[PDB]
Amino acid sequence: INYYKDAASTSSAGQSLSMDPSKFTEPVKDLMLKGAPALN
Amino acid sequence: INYYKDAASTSSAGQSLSMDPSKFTEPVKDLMLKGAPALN
Amino acid sequence: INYYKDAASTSSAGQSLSMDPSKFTEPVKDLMLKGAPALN
Amino acid sequence: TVASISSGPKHTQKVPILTANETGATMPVLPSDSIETRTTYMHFNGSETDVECFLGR
Amino acid sequence: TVASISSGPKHTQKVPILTANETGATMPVLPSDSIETRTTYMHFNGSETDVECFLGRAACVHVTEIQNKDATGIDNHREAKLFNDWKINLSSLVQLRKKLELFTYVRFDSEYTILATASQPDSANYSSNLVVQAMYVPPGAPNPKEWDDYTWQSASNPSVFFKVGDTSRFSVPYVGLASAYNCFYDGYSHDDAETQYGITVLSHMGSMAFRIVNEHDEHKTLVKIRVYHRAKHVEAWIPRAPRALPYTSIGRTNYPKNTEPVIKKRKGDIKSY
Amino acid sequence: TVASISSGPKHTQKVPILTANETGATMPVLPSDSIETRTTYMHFNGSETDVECFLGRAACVHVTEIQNKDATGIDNHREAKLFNDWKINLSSLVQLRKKLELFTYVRFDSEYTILATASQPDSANYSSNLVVQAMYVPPGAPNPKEWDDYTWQSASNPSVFFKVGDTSRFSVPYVGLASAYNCFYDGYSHDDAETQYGITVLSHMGSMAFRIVNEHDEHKTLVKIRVYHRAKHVEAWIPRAPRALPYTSIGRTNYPKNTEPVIKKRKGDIKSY
Amino acid sequence: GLPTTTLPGSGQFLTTDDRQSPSALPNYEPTPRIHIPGKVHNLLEIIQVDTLIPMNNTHTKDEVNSYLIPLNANRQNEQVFGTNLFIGDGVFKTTLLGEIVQYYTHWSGSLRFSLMYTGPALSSAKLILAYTPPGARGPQDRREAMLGTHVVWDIGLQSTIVMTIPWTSGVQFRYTDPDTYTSAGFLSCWYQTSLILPPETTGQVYLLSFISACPDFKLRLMKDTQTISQTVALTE
Amino acid sequence: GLPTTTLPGSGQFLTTDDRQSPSALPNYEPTPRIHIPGKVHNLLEIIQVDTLIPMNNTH
Amino acid sequence: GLPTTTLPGSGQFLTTDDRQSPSALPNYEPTPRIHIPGKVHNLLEIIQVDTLIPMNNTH
Amino acid sequence: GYSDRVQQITLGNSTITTQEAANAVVCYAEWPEYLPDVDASDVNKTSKPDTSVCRFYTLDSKTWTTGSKGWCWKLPDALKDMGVFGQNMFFHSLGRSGYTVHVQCNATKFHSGCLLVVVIPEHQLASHEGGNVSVKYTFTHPGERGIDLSSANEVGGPVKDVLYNMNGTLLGNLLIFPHQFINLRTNNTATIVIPYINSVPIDSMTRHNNVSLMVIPIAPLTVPTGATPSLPITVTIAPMCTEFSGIRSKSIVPQ
Ligand SMILES: Cc1cc(CCCCCOc2ccc(C3=NCCO3)cc2)on1
Ligand SMILES: Cc1cc(CCCCCOc2ccc(C3=NCCO3)cc2)on1
Repeated sequence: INYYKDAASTSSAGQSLSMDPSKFTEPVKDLMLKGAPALN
Repeated sequence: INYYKDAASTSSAGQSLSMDPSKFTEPVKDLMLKGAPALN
Repeated sequence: INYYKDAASTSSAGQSLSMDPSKFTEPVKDLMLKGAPALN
Repeated sequence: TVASISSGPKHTQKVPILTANETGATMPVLPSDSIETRTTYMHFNGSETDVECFLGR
Repeated sequence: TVASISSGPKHTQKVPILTANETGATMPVLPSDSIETRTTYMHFNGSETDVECFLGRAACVHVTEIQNKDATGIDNHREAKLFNDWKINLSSLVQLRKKLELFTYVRFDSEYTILATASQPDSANYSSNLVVQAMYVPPGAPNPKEWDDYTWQSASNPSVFFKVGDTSRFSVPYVGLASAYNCFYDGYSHDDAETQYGITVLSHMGSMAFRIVNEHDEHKTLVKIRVYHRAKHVEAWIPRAPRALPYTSIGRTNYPKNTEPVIKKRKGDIKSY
Repeated sequence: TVASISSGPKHTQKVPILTANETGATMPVLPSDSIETRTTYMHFNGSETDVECFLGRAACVHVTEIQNKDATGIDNHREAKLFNDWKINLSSLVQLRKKLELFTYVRFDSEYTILATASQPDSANYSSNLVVQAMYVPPGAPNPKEWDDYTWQSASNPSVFFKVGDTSRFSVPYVGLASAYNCFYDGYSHDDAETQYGITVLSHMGSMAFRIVNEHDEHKTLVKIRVYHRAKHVEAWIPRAPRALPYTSIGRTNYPKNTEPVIKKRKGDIKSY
Repeated sequence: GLPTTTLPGSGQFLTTDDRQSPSALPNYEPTPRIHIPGKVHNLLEIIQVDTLIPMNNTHTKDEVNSYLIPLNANRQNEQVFGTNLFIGDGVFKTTLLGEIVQYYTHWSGSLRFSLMYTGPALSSAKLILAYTPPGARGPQDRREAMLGTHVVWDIGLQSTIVMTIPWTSGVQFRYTDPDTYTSAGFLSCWYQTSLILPPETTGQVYLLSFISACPDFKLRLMKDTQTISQTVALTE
Repeated sequence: GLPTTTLPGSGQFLTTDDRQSPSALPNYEPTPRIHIPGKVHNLLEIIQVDTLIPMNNTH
Repeated sequence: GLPTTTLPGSGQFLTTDDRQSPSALPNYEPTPRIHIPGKVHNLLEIIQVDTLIPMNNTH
Repeated sequence: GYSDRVQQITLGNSTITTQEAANAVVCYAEWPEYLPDVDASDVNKTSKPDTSVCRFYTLDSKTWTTGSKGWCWKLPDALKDMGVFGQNMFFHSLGRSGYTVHVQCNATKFHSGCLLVVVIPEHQLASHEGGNVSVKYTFTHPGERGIDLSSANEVGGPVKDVLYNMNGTLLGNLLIFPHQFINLRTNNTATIVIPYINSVPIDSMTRHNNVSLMVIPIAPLTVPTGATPSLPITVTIAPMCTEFSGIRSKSIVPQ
């Protein structure tokens, strides 16, 4: 129950439960498959 | 939920969301169209 | 919502909205019509 | 609720303003019995003159 | 909502930017009438510029002070600040005043908050909790004369009792006699030759009176009252030019003589940046 | 969810453990690519590492102090701590700072808690409950000059009044001018040759000002204000390397000269355990 | 009895909170509303009405004359006036727009700047108005000025010209109190050809200038105005 | 335990507010009402009865 | 008036609790979000990127 | 061939023609109308003299010269003596009215000058004394003569400083009030229709003026060479939808 009118006044947000490290761990242009050779 | 009986005791009103500047910006008797000459 | 068991403990009563001055303003035995003569 | 109704000139045999106070009544005479009036509404209920309100603070 | 639409080159006989200001209108010209624009959206509603919002926060409207001390031998309680009052009015403190006078007539319910804090100037001991009584005294009511008169019985007059250090809060419906409160009034109370001119004649909303309920201790205690006012359910008509010169009086428009130029003089030419 | 799957002997032409790190990727290698594993489940969600959780607890962001004393003959209230202010900022205290600067841009609503406690250094008597007023003074607002200026009327500026010893709490929406707050800014406010460099130019969010509402008692009272800040509704972009050296200034990245080696030297060889 | 816990902030008074309160006057009936022309709902409604700018600020005490921008007959190539666009300060500051902007911390949007010509009907003139977006200096000559937002105004039957300063900005809000990072540009005006008076006529002619906000405009984060202060409470 | 916040005005006594209170005499039974002529409901009922004006105030 | 009882812990400030608060800036409209590459949601996302180890610590 | 430019207003037994108008303003976009019952309070039937009061009265003329500061008239005061409008005014307890205001000033295509014609609802004047000095009655009831802002301060009178609108606000912002300019080069008249604006349904016509009409030179008058250096300005005003109520003995007002 929100007792207040504005959105800033609500409690903390709830877990992204998004999670996708590939923008950080695999930003390569041509896709690399694990097990296939790195450099062909 | 109002806890009180009288109307003065309720919280602030809620946004007019009315908004019509023409009583102030265009109080002319004969309607002016933008693009048409001001004085004919 | 009454939180208490006894009737004395409830808040103020609410407007009679009864209003009938005739017991005070016209307690005459034979009915008087405005416009007709007072004493016939 | 109307506070006053519209009323115009009168030339009658029916005079609501002559009474006999000896009777003990207060006859319910209104502005419109003796002048020409226009309609107006009450806009009011008499809420704050209820005896519950009068003795209730 | 679009804030700007896309618009391209123009070579017309239809010129929206030439107008005649003598007419009194402000023609609704937009960026896209005179340059080439791209679409953009507003992303905004204008929520916080609603008059309910503009006049709806608490503003300090009055600071007064009363003291708790032995009234023994005081010939004039009112004068000893044994209790004090306030000739209700909203124009005495001038921050909120400039805001309201942007409009001619205004209608609203009031929510009052009253903060009361105590001060003990003369080196002291134990302060026993003081309870303030604020009572509303409308026009034609027995004004109180001592700090403990029959008046304070307040059997028909709303009064609130709260503790110094705390705050009291309650809300009063729009008590104006007309349909709106006049922020301005170019009239008199009657056609006399010497009667006051202004609103003060119009805005006699009675005074508010404060006192401490406690009897006196051995030391003296200064209690300073601050009244805050918040408009709720606001309705405002007829905008006016904002106040430029300083204020001199509650209820008159008068400005001080040999005031200073209110428009900042350029350091340079008309041509200067 | 499985944390590890079961995997057995391998004799392949398909080697997941040989990669080329020059590419910039971190290939997702697992225990089961190089030893024989058994199934096991995660039993865990990673709840408490969510950025909302990481930045979502109150941190002390500021400690200031004001005193209640007779202002009689004080030529500079600000200077007597008759009231004081704070040039709002979140980078002054450095525990919360290292946490935020793990990201480049951050967007969130703030919840402030303000604790105020009193101290009476000079042997004293009865302390009358002091009420603090915190008022937000945004850029381009009449800065206050005495501890009881018209400014404190605060008719349009949000202010909170609470008691010393208590706490005040309220929450302010994300007030940034852009889409996010810059944790870093490699720019200037304009292309001048001597204008400051950093964020300080970007992060001028105005100051907050505190005062005691009470007049003075016979003794003096020190009130020390602690502001706590909790981010709610957090959004963070572009992770960066954590801060290694100590901080020297609000808003610049500068580290102190002749600082000490931050990597612990081995007591022994490279070969040591 | 229901169990409760009180949180931090209990008992505080925040002048901006909005809650219910007991009415001191239970059951009172307010006066009926009657109709009054002119109701205002948003300050955004009124900042679109244009008002005069004391552009000619060069005087030494406030005078009707600082509203008048003078024009000289027969000058060529030269500059009529210049100003930066800090709407919360300087020329703009006393105008209704300037005056309202000052109740808020941030503004964004387009401005409408118009000039109404007041010279004899038998005279003629061509002026150029130029808006210079942030990043360059106030233009120093028309050549410089004409490379940015500009309108050649031809003085005619139609007496006023409405120039718009379209919102040109990286950051989506600027500060109303003048700030660098957040600065908006310059506005200048020059003779395009030149003012020419008819025979039997002489002297200076003046332009009146107005400012109002486009429907585009946004103002946010209310605060207190530097435009009004006081030293003791007023009395009756 | 449900989390609450108290507002300004807590603890005040406003002589005009209208709320519930515990009864000091739990379970007590008031005397029955009997009929009495003359009940008044509004002060507006009675100000319509006319009364004499001391017009000749000169004494 | 509804009867209440306050529990132990009333009035405490726990830096880790998560509740509602009044907004100081009623009705204010925040700047629109635009898109920015790189959003992080969990610290678990970033500790999977490898970084260099100063293994040769002997200096 | 209708132009914004030519106009005819016929009201009662009087007609005005202008061949050089600049549209007309209707305050707050509302046209004068009678008092509806739903808004009524006084129970009295009102009197609506119609055509005998709703006609055009031309006040005495003013003279714009290079030194003029501006003039100010109050309504209904300015008309307190015009024909039956005025009689009705002194004879009823309450009255109500809207007006058509037509300000006239013609010159030639060699003159320059520009007047602001503005209507200010509830124009409460300031005392030039400062403090809380009041402005006596007579001073705010100049009658058809109006107030001449270039006249000298008098005692008990209002301040007459133009950059401050006679009340502590700047001349430049008067444009927020219904107004129209007369720019010799464009315009030769200004016309404003004023609906009745008050916080009560009907009021006293003598103790309270509800609008001040103000004509202020802003771009100074500049006449052609060796022309006479001045032009007359004439103000003609017509009550419209007038209603009077509460008839009796006939008010006696100061001075
Ligand atoms: C214009 C304008 C508007 C106002 C405000 C009018 C408010 C009505 C009267 O105000 C009060 C104040 C206090 C109390 C009160 N009752 C118990 C304690 O205080 C009641 C009404 O004043 N001028
Ligand atoms: C990066 C970064 C983020 C922040 C925090 C910005 C917070 C916005 C402004 O903060 C306040 C603080 C106090 C108040 C306040 N109003 C009434 C009392 O305190 C309002 C806004 O600072 N730097």
